[PDB]
Amino acid sequence: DIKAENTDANFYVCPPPTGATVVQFEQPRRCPTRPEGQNYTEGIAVVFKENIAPYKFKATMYYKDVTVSQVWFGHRYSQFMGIFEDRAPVPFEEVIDKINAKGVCRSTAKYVRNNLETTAFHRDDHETDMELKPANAATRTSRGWHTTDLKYNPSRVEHRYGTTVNCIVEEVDARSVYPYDEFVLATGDFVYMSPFYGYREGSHTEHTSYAADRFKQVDGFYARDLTTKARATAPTTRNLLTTPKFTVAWDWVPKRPSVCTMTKWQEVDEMLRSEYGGSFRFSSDAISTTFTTNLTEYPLSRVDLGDCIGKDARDAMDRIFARRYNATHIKVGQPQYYLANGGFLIAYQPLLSNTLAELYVREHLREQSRKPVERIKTTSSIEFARLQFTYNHIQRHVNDMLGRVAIAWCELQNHELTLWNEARKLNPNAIASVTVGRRVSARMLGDVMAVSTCVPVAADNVIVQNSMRISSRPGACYSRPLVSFRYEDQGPLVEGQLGENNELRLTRDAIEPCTVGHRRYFTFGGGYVYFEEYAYSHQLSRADITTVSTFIDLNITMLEDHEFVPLEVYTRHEIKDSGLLDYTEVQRRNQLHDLRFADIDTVIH
Amino acid sequence: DIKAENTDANFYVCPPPTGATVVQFEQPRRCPTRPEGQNYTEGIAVVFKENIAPYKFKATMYYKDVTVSQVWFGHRYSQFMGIFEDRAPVPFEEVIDKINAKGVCRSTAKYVRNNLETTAFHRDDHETDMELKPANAATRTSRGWHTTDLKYNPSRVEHRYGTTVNCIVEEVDARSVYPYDEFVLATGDFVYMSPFYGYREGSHTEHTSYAADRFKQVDGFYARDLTTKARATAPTTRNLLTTPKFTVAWDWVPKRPSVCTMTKWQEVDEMLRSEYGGSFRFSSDAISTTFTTNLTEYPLSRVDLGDCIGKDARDAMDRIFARRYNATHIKVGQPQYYLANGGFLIAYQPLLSNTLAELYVREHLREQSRKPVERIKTTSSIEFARLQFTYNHIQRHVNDMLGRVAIAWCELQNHELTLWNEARKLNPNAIASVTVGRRVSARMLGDVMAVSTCVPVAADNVIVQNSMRISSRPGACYSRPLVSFRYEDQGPLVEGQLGENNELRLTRDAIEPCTVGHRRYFTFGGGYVYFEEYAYSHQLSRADITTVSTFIDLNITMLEDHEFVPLEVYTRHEIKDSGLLDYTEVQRRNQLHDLRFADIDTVIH
Amino acid sequence: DIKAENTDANFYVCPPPTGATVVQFEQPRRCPTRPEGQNYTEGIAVVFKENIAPYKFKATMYYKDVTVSQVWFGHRYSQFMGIFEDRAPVPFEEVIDKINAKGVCRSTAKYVRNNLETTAFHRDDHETDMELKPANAATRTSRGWHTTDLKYNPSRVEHRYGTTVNCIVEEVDARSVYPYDEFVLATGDFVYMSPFYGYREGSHTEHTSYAADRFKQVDGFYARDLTTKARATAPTTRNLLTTPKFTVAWDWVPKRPSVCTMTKWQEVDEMLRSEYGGSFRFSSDAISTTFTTNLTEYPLSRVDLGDCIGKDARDAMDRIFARRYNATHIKVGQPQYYLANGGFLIAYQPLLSNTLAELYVREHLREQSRKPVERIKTTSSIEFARLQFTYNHIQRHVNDMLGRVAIAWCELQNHELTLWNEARKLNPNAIASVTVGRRVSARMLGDVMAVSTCVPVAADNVIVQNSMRISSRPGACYSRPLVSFRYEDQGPLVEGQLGENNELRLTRDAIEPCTVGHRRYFTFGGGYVYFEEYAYSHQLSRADITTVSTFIDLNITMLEDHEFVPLEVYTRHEIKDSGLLDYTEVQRRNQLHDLRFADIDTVIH
Ligand SMILES: *[C@@H]1O[C@H](CO)[C@@H](O)[C@H](O)[C@H]1NC(C)=O
Ligand SMILES: *[C@@H]1O[C@H](CO)[C@@H](O)[C@H](O)[C@H]1NC(C)=O
Ligand SMILES: *[C@@H]1O[C@H](CO)[C@@H](O)[C@H](O)[C@H]1NC(C)=O
Ligand SMILES: *[C@@H]1O[C@H](CO)[C@@H](O)[C@H](O)[C@H]1NC(C)=O
Ligand SMILES: *[C@@H]1O[C@H](CO)[C@@H](O)[C@H](O)[C@H]1NC(C)=O
Ligand SMILES: *[C@@H]1O[C@H](CO)[C@@H](O)[C@H](O)[C@H]1NC(C)=O
Ligand SMILES: *[C@@H]1O[C@H](CO)[C@@H](O)[C@H](O)[C@H]1NC(C)=O
Ligand SMILES: *[C@@H]1O[C@H](CO)[C@@H](O)[C@H](O)[C@H]1NC(C)=O
Ligand SMILES: *[C@@H]1O[C@H](CO)[C@@H](O)[C@H](O)[C@H]1NC(C)=O
Ligand SMILES: OC[C@@H](O)[C@@H](O)CO
Ligand SMILES: OC[C@@H](O)[C@@H](O)CO
Ligand SMILES: OC[C@@H](O)[C@@H](O)CO
Repeated sequence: DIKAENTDANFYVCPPPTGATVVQFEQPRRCPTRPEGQNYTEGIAVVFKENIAPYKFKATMYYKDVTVSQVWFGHRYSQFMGIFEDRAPVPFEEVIDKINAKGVCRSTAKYVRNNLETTAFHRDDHETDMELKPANAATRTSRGWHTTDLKYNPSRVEHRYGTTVNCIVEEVDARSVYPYDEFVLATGDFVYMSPFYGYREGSHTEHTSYAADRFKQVDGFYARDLTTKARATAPTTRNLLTTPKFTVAWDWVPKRPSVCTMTKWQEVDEMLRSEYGGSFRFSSDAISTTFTTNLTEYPLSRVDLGDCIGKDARDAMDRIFARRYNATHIKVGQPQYYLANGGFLIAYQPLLSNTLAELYVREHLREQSRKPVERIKTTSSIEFARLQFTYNHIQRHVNDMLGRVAIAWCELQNHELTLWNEARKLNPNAIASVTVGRRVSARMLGDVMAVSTCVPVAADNVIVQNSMRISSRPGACYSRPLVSFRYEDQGPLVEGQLGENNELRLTRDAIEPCTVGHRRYFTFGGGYVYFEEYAYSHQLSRADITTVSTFIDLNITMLEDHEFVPLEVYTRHEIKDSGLLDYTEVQRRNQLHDLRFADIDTVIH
Repeated sequence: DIKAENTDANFYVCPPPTGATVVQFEQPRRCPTRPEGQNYTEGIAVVFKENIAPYKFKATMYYKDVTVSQVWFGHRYSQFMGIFEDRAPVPFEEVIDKINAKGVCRSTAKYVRNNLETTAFHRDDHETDMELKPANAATRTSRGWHTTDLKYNPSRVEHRYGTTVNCIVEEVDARSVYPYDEFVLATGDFVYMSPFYGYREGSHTEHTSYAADRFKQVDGFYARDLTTKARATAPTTRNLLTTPKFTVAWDWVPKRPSVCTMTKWQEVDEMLRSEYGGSFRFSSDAISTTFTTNLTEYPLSRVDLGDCIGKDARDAMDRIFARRYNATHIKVGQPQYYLANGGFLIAYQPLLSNTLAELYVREHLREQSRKPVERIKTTSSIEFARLQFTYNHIQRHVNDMLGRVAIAWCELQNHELTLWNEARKLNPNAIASVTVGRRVSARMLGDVMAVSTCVPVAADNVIVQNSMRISSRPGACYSRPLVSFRYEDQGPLVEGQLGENNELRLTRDAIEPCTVGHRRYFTFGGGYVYFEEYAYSHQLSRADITTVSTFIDLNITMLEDHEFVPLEVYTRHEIKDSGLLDYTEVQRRNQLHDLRFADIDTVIH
Repeated sequence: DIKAENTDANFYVCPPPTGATVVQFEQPRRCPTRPEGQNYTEGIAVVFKENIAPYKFKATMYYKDVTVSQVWFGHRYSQFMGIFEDRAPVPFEEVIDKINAKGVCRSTAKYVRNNLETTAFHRDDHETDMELKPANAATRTSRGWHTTDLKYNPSRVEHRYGTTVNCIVEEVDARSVYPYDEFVLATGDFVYMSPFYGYREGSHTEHTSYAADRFKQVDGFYARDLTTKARATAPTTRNLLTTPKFTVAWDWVPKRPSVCTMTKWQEVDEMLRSEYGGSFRFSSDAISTTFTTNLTEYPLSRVDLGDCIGKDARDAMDRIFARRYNATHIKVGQPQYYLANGGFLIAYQPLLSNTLAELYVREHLREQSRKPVERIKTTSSIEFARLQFTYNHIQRHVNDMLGRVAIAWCELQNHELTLWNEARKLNPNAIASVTVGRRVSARMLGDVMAVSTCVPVAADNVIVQNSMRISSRPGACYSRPLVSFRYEDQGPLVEGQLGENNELRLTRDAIEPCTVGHRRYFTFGGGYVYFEEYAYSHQLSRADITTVSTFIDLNITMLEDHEFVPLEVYTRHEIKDSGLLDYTEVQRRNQLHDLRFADIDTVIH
């Protein structure tokens, strides 16, 4: 007769549970603990890197442009038969007694060349001292001077050749590279001797490819400016090497101080040293890097030419404290040195707040414990350290915040059990069915709960009695409707009344005193049945009623994917191209010349 | 007699609480609010970088190979006494009237060299014009031409010398670098003048190291191809510089347009400008970068030679809109220019959706507000920007999703209080003990709760009466068992009955009407006691019963650690090595020659 | 009379709800599902990169220093008129019959130069064979030998010139670059022929710029050491190219094996191949990189000179398995080759655990499915791959852990509904007011809930009756206080008693049997009212009572912002500077010489 309007649901008959099946709620579980926070040491650090810069210094070249042209005289013209150009090494004595001394040069070259002592007279006249004037102007140039301007050629009248001599002096830039046993000039000439060669200290062990009299060292030299004529106010030690083609002078200075194989790279006001995994971590918050190192300091003794390290190390460390923690913190021992992957040498100065000044004694002892010739190689890319630093910092948070939640969760559950405990006491069925993940019947046998599964009844095989007032015992009116049903389609018809959430209770025992304005709704099928004044009215669907929710919401979204495409500022080729001249490309073209423009096989007779 | 089988637990006696101790549940707390979302401006952007590429252009060299050999004649052989090679600067007039004009050269050189006007006749014959033929073949070469192939040497019959002259013309590649006041050829020769030198416009202020008649500028030049003989269809302005060793010609073109000190680097269809921390952010989603900048635009006026910037800037910006937002969006003003860390110049075109077209007026005003000679230096690494971009994007999510949860949590708690409120009303003890984190006794004094701590009773000092049926008042049967106990080992024996979770209630007041099939379980010690038909049966352990849980699970795992090792494609050395010839290495070896193979000290007599 | 002491709150009158308004709790929602985990293939991989290294090999130069000086004799001095230096190509026959054969050279040069067969006699004496002695010492040098030490100059007695001849032999280093059709020496001389030129195999198709008799190839050559005199134990194929200035010999070896255009870069013991988005992913956990590729293998056939690839590919792959999975896993087919963005060629060997050995047949078929002249260009930066790898790994976790929580949340809610269901049954008002987010009145009409909003009553317009014992029916004593009030300020005074949380119930129906020690607290205003023995005592504030909480706590903090500043080890300039000599800088200075020190315009007569 009155069948379910909404069929998108199920019905259940839950017969009383015997001691057949009984379960117990799990007890509160043990909660995880926030990890003991990492301990960080404050400290200052300076980071050094393989020094790739060459040694630089000033030098002065003295030499002579010795030219000899030969000329054939045509009836109405002239033709060079030859033009011989050479370089004469102005000698020690002329550089001291003539040039430096008075600012003049002789007009004559006299040197060895191919094992013979040749000699050139300017214009082939008697020797004549000539004042040196600055070279002509030119953008981007060291200083320079010369005596002669033009070239002297023989007249038709006449020594069938013409000789020219131009005394030249330049303040070239010198550059040398490790091992620094030879150096180079601005002109492109090598000089096969150490820039630190000399007679003072152990400097005489330095390298040299030349005989002893080539080299000479004036001890107490006041050079005078060739433009201002001024005299040096302080003396130096002037070195003078005389090669076959020139005499080169610079100021000798002690080696060790002058150079270094590592380069101070960065200053980190707040470098943090963490201890983990049998290694150290040096996170520079500002620089966004984290260096990894053994727990053993590095022997600066093992370093080849590293005087500058501790020099700068202290300077920066002394200078930094004086500004940042001049009175904020206190040093904990002496600077220390560690070598990180990437070949970065970290000098570290462990700090300590005035707050925990009590801990000084202990700390100190654990720092001095770390205290125990070759070159260090440095990678070009610091990327891995910034990755490390980055990844670590994020991982840290993620884990931290997440951990905290895992706990907040656990605890929450433990407590909520105090709520399910009493709740099952109320509707053992509701609670039970929501614990076994299925519809069951259950009752309380003391402190445990007995259960028994329910049987699904067809949605078609359920019918609602039309009234709710008992004819037999008037003055009484049930509170829950009555129904009929069959577990099978062709099956018999069973009596019983309705219960919460489509439970077809067999025994019709629920009744209340009859009343007026007694209208109710009942969970019937996929919707509700509407009874008014203890008598049926009509059916509905859940859609007809305004919903409210018991769930706090949460809109979690995924961090979506992202592709990192190859991206580069300057490609390799751009860089190569960034050089105005290319030796290789040119050489290749230069040496092709006679192949493209001549004939290198034919033999004439 | 009947003692606890499972001893891994505790018992408690909770005596009624007086007004001595009373507490109140905390009220719902104030929840945090989702931060006002960041506002992003849509826009197009082009990124420029310090231009490191040299200026390139085509040039043509004209010069002459002037050779003079001298030969001694042996009885049965011949030996060169000398071989003098030089370069003659074909002069302006010959390049215009002979070469370019007819495709021929003279067989004679006539130039200044060492302040004398020498002259060479090919084979020392009368002057003779000679057609230029292409140079021989060679892989990877500019074009070239010449008149002569072989070298003329004197016979034993005879001017005791032989003269050769080969007119050479090459279409070399020229390259110049900022400040562009001088340039270089493909052969390796410098030319100390600006490629933009000339007589037109302000070009005459350009640089030059040569006298005025060296340089000449034909205004209206139709060059003819030396291979195809074709004549140029359009005239140019042919420059011609005549150096001591050659005459070099190229086409003068105005400077400013021709060059630039910044290089268009990338085009970003969707560049996003965010405003934060007194700076801007330019995230290129595609390129995975984020640039940081002041909120003030950059003066392109301040830029040295940046004509190309706005040139390309517009081009790309006009071209991009036309494709992407041709009708999707609308421009919001004129392109703007900002300078980011790393020295990347960002030209930006703020966009706007047709949707919010109403906001045009306001936006425009806030963009025009930003509108207000030196070179910009660019880092080689864009890594920090990709790190920035990366880190920012992840941080964003993390914070966002996490924030949302913190709230969902708060709210959840607030509501659940409506559940604890009523629950304590049920089992004030259970709820109380789970709020003070310890076992206590409590009752409800109106709206507050009175409490009093419980006393722990030894697990050994507890005993269960064997029956549950009162002899005095048969027909009645308690619902909770009875027990005995002592707070001390040597202590007296106290009477009382059992309660939920090992509570030893002193007063034995819980009783129910006697029934059949009345079996129950009771929380006794580390397990349960089993009573059947109001009479003891046996004890158990919680292990014997199937557990169900009231906790929703969560399997949170840590993001584990990871080490980023130094990783590099090409090391520094590999790069250096990538050059076929090494000037330094060679020079070093070349200049050693006379040290290894001769004797540079001995003087013969 | 007795008004609220604490006014920081509100009062409400909740009149019974009719069927006017009725709502329903939302049903449990459908929960999201953990995504099907990504399937990863185990495998070994080797990564190759554009080979930028030049080809290297050893070579030997044989040539002669032919010098001719001319000397004028002064009365008391001597002057070089000229010094002509040249290089003579020791010929094939002399290198085989004299030098290599006996370790001696002739004292005479005889070669073509400028199309004439000149000849030099050492000191102009009869020919004389001379043993070659090692060159002098010099740090960092290939081997070398020579016959002569000094230079022979003419005496005043006399052929008015002096001739010198020094036979030179050096074991130079050779270098060639793709296309490898020409190579270079350590001295700086080009040799325009392929290092792989010869007569064997197809080698004769190799390049050459020289006539056929220049080149000669001895098939079966036992070179003898010029220092140890030892003879080679095994013969080679000695090549000998005779250029105009020297004869250069090396050992011919087949091309293809000798070179390669890609360079084995890294070995990845555990490379993981993921399949996604129509592409592959190759995450190297160790190297912290992830490569992206099409799902189609790459044709090694398409590779120009890649013999070495598969050579090394197998070697590493065979060598690795043998160590790691020698018996742990099993190979799944033949090595495969893919090309990733960045131009990295990935050779991959899919693996498989002995565990799932059953799946072999299927897998194999899906791998062989992927199996199907130009050079590959490689970026210099691997950063994007490490970013990819990094970002992906973090994203993975975040999403994963978060997803899990979203679920744990959903479920939690669904269940808790079983708790709100029964709770509303208890205090329909409390529960209702905490579901509509506002204070309302509600009752249960069967399975739905009827509601009706409450009316706010002024905090000023509320008053508490002083007693709680009814005079009319003594022996009885209400459980809840009584009050008076007005909805308006000037309004009438309404009777009614107090309820939970400031609800002003109109009907005074709550009463209990009178008792002693009957003290209670009541939620009155911003605090409590204290009644003792059914008679008023005093008021309080919530501050006076010790609070306990029903909320599990959670301290979520934000991951804070961080700025990644431009950071670089060596700048671009530092790198450029890292070269001891700079061809460009020098050339620029060299070619300026005659501008600064002479006069290149004046013509003398
Ligand atoms: C921090 O210091 C304490 C005291 O030495 C130590 O026990 C603890 O292990 C440290 N924290 C961590 C994360 O190791
Ligand atoms: C640390 O010691 C290990 C030996 O276990 C060595 O391999 C490594 O080179 C050292 N690391 C540093 C950076 O000192
Ligand atoms: C969840 O949040 C995202 C933004 O992260 C938003 O796009 C989406 O509309 C939100 N979902 C709902 C149903 O509000
Ligand atoms: C977005 O725009 C509104 C309106 O100007 C502004 O008030 C708000 O601050 C902006 N959002 C953020 C994150 O600042
Ligand atoms: C922005 O202005 C600051 C001054 O506060 C200056 O130091 C910085 O160079 C400027 N940044 C950029 C990228 O314009
Ligand atoms: C938790 O998840 C991880 C994978 O992230 C898994 O390895 C582990 O077995 C899980 N724990 C349990 C108990 O399921
Ligand atoms: C893993 O393998 C199964 C079986 O082929 C497949 O159905 C599933 O899609 C794979 N997992 C993922 C993430 O695709
Ligand atoms: C893959 O194929 C696409 C065509 O859709 C092509 O553009 C790309 O170059 C290929 N990628 C690789 C790395 O092979
Ligand atoms: C929350 O945790 C942070 C550390 O992440 C801490 O600084 C802060 O004090 C904590 N808040 C409280 C109230 O404990
Ligand atoms: O004068 C051009 C000549 O020096 C060539 O060898 C340049 O490559
Ligand atoms: O002929 C070799 C000679 O030029 C050397 O100086 C090369 O280093
Ligand atoms: O002797 C110096 C001369 O060679 C210059 O051209 C160097 O730049």
